[PDB]
Amino acid sequence: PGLKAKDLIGLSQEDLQRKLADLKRELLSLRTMKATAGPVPERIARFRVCKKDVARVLTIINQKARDEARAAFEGAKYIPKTFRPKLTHAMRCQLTDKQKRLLPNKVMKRKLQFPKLKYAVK
Amino acid sequence: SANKTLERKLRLGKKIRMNKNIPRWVILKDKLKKRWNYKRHHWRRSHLKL
Amino acid sequence: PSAKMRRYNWSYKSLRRRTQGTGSMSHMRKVYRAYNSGTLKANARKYLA
RNA sequence: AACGCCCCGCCGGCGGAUGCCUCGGCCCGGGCGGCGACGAAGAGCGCGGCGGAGCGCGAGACGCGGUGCGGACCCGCCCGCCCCGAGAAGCACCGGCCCUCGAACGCAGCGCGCCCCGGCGCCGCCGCCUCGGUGCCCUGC
RNA sequence: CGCGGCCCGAGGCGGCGGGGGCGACGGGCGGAACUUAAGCAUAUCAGUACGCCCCGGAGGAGAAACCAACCGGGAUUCCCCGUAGCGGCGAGCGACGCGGGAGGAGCCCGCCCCGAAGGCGCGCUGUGGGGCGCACCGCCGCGAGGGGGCCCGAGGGCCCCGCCCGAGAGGGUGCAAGCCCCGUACGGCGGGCGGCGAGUAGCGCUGCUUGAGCGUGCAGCGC
RNA sequence: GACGCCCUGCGGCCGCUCAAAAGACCUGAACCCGGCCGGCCGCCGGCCCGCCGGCCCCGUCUCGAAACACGGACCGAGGAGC
RNA sequence: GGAGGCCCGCCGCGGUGCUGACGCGCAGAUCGCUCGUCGGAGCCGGGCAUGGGGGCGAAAGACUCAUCGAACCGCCUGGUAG
RNA sequence: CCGCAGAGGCCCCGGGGGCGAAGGCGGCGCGCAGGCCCCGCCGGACCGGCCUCUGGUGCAGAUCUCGGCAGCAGUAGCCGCUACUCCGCGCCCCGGAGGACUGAGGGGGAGACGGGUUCCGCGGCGCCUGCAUCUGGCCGCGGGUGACUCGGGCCUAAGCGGCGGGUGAAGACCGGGAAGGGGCGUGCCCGCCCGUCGAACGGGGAGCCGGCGGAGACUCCGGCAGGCGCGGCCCCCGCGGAGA
Ligand SMILES: [K+]
Ligand SMILES: [K+]
Ligand SMILES: [K+]
Ligand SMILES: [K+]
Ligand SMILES: [K+]
Ligand SMILES: [Mg+2]
Ligand SMILES: [Mg+2]
Ligand SMILES: [Mg+2]
Ligand SMILES: [Mg+2]
Ligand SMILES: [Mg+2]
Ligand SMILES: [Mg+2]
Ligand SMILES: [Mg+2]
Ligand SMILES: [Mg+2]
Ligand SMILES: [Mg+2]
Ligand SMILES: [Mg+2]
Ligand SMILES: [Mg+2]
Ligand SMILES: [Mg+2]
Ligand SMILES: [Mg+2]
Ligand SMILES: [Mg+2]
Ligand SMILES: [Mg+2]
Ligand SMILES: [Mg+2]
Ligand SMILES: [Mg+2]
Ligand SMILES: [Mg+2]
Ligand SMILES: [Mg+2]
Ligand SMILES: [Mg+2]
Ligand SMILES: [Mg+2]
Ligand SMILES: [Mg+2]
Ligand SMILES: [Mg+2]
Ligand SMILES: [Mg+2]
Ligand SMILES: [Mg+2]
Ligand SMILES: [Mg+2]
Ligand SMILES: [Mg+2]
Ligand SMILES: [Mg+2]
Ligand SMILES: [Mg+2]
Ligand SMILES: [Mg+2]
Ligand SMILES: [Mg+2]
Ligand SMILES: [Mg+2]
Ligand SMILES: [Mg+2]
Ligand SMILES: [Mg+2]
Ligand SMILES: [Mg+2]
Ligand SMILES: [Mg+2]
Ligand SMILES: [Mg+2]
Ligand SMILES: [Mg+2]
Ligand SMILES: [Mg+2]
Ligand SMILES: [Mg+2]
Ligand code: NA
Ligand code: NA
Ligand code: NA
Ligand code: NA
Ligand code: NA
Ligand code: NA
Ligand code: NA
Ligand code: NA
Ligand code: NA
Ligand code: NA
Ligand code: NA
Ligand code: NA
Repeated sequence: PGLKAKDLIGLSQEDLQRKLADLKRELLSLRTMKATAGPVPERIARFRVCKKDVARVLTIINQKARDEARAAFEGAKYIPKTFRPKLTHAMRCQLTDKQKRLLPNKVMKRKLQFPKLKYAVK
Repeated sequence: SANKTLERKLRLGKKIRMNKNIPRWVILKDKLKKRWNYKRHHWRRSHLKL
Repeated sequence: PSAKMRRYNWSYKSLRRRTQGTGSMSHMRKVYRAYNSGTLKANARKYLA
């Protein structure tokens, strides 16, 4: 029952917006029917489907918008904080791996003239 | 009293909506042994402190 | 309105009554799950390297 | 006498010991060692077809989407699914939504501002723009 | 009366940081009394409870202004082993070295030489470079072998005769089940020269602290 | 928790399901109590069984407890030299 | 003419005597008569301030939420006991 | 030495068990005793003789702890607030009739605080209504609170907080000597220095009548008015008196 996001991803923004408007309108109609009279099985059956349909359409719209916006800031120096890589606070505030391996030049020179070798005893 | 803030009024509103029994179809759907809700209150006996 | 919370060691029962783990702990649960079995470590390694 | 009271042989109450059983506790070892202004921990208030408590979730609310696996049910009444895939229950990871308070950030706690275009908290470091000084000088006047 | 440089300050803008949470372990401060002494005031309890502040997956400590007195050792930490001493010399309190193990790793800056060679809107009130002469977890799977009779509400019961075994750990099933079901045993995949730190070290007086005793460590003031 | 029969209704009887009512529930002790049936005052001893003889309330501190010294209505379970 | 920390007296605010009732209470301080005061150093309500060896006191060691010759809560603490 | 719970072994074709284990009740026998054994009834799935090992291992008492429960006993008690009766119909509900009371500092009519749905309609008697109940503030199911003019939101009181900073090991506490804002409109001009904190009784711009429901009314509807803003059209820069 209800729509599928599969064939929903194949519409334009305006079409999805209109679809959402109609879904919300008829959701209000079903709420009125529930509030008055009595809950016949068919309208109550349609009710749950309509709620999840609204959910699905909103999902599709937001995903499309996010993809466009993310493509807008692909190569900038500063991007919105909602697109930066997912990490924790502690690992965000940390030195990278090459910064940890840096050495002063004198120690670099020393550690190159005496490299590690393989040997066996006896 | 008759001169209350909306904040106090909203917390007392939730207490009234929650003072209900266990529905009959719930008791038998879950096969319940104890059929009374012991989180109910009565105005003449309680102190809500809200 | 003090910035810190009122906690005292001479009563471990009140600490027991209100503390971390007595609520939902939504964000902490999600992060712990993503770390123990997930891709948080791979992401961190790629970001640091 | 008799009744009442107190003592044997059967039958009933009241009460809940004992015995047997327990998805619970307690100790020892091992692993892990991961939260937050990108809004934490905690609190409030809401969300179900018929819905009180608890769990869960957040006006997209008793859940939405993607990728794999699974393969007939769905605690009541209903609704739904049924098939060489057409897809119920379940499982893992990933992407989003995310009301009011809260370190809690226009003021204040439920009321009210400034602004011109949308937005309006504090402290620090770096950099830039606009300036002050009978500070040390210099020039012109 | 004006305006340029340097110096010392003020308002705004941009980008980055901080704040709070966590009955353990860890670091730094403040700091009791009950109690024992058969009373009690120094002592003890105790450098404990508790209060405040601050990190991490560990922290702290760490490459000698060290021990020692030997036919010597050689940064730090942790384990095993054991009496000098302090003390109304009462009650009580109390280290270290040598020896045997776990583990094992080394280094820099300033000062001195060059001087923008630099991370170049900064910086000569010093960036950058150098010592100078002699010589183990996770993921995925398959998984064997029993019948007959009696009797019970139901046998996993009783009698007889069998099979599987790298599996006779267990759990479920209408009564004690290797062979009724799930599992158990046996797999695969991914991972000579120059130069050494000042209101410092030390000393006097005072307070706390230690086994440290005409001073173990710290601190205030004066020098 | 069938059916049937009484009942102004409340309820009752008879039976039904089950191996069993095990009927809001395993087993179901003691104290206390109701009915029916047998007896007449506690313990010890003798006996053909109600006669004879003997018998102060325990635990505790204490020179000394039946004490007008203290604790103890009754029953169950727990309860103190590791 | 209409002064007064003047007098009699209602509501209020108090609390004398009966040593009345009650005293397993209506009540962990009440009830009935009788009584003191009643324009003032009077009485009542709300807001605000003072915090524990401290406060506040026309002073009784009084009061500080049934607790005061030193409140209450948790911990030291299963404090010590010839 | 007897007994309790558990561990390691034995129990001659591999200890006893739905042909009935543990536990309960009654009755013999054995032992100086602590105790043990057997039989009958109940019950419905486990149990232990001997050797070695282990311990949170044996109750009459502690003004012992927790639970249950007796006599007393159908006893003490159901004395304030003057009071009910007849008929429908029942001392208590409803109706009519009679008889009384509270007695305008009300057992009346309304608010503040506190309570939080107790409010209204329909139904009911399982609980409660210390007697009863057909009653109910009890139980079930549905409903119910409308503002330009009433109050809060604003002001300030006694007070509280904040304030470049100051102090303290901190937590925190104390605080005038500090380059401390606006306007019109883009350039100029003015200017030492906090608070949209604190009063449903103080200050405050403006509301009356009639009617309607089952439960709301200065709020709804009808009528008649007030106050404060904004937008259009016309649309004006003062005269009288001797003086008040
Ligand atoms: K000490
Ligand atoms: K005595
Ligand atoms: K006595
Ligand atoms: K005190
Ligand atoms: K006001
Ligand atoms: Mg709920
Ligand atoms: Mg906010
Ligand atoms: Mg705020
Ligand atoms: Mg800034
Ligand atoms: Mg002690
Ligand atoms: Mg002493
Ligand atoms: Mg002593
Ligand atoms: Mg003493
Ligand atoms: Mg010591
Ligand atoms: Mg370190
Ligand atoms: Mg198999
Ligand atoms: Mg088995
Ligand atoms: Mg040196
Ligand atoms: Mg000392
Ligand atoms: Mg005899
Ligand atoms: Mg005799
Ligand atoms: Mg004694
Ligand atoms: Mg004595
Ligand atoms: Mg004597
Ligand atoms: Mg005696
Ligand atoms: Mg016992
Ligand atoms: Mg006068
Ligand atoms: Mg007078
Ligand atoms: Mg009297
Ligand atoms: Mg009396
Ligand atoms: Mg003082
Ligand atoms: Mg059975
Ligand atoms: Mg034991
Ligand atoms: Mg006993
Ligand atoms: Mg009587
Ligand atoms: Mg009268
Ligand atoms: Mg009223
Ligand atoms: Mg009513
Ligand atoms: Mg009710
Ligand atoms: Mg008004
Ligand atoms: Mg108003
Ligand atoms: Mg105000
Ligand atoms: Mg007013
Ligand atoms: Mg009007
Ligand atoms: Mg009304
Ligand atoms: Na902090
Ligand atoms: Na961490
Ligand atoms: Na059973
Ligand atoms: Na005697
Ligand atoms: Na005594
Ligand atoms: Na007694
Ligand atoms: Na007088
Ligand atoms: Na006195
Ligand atoms: Na104690
Ligand atoms: Na038996
Ligand atoms: Na014991
Ligand atoms: Na009448």
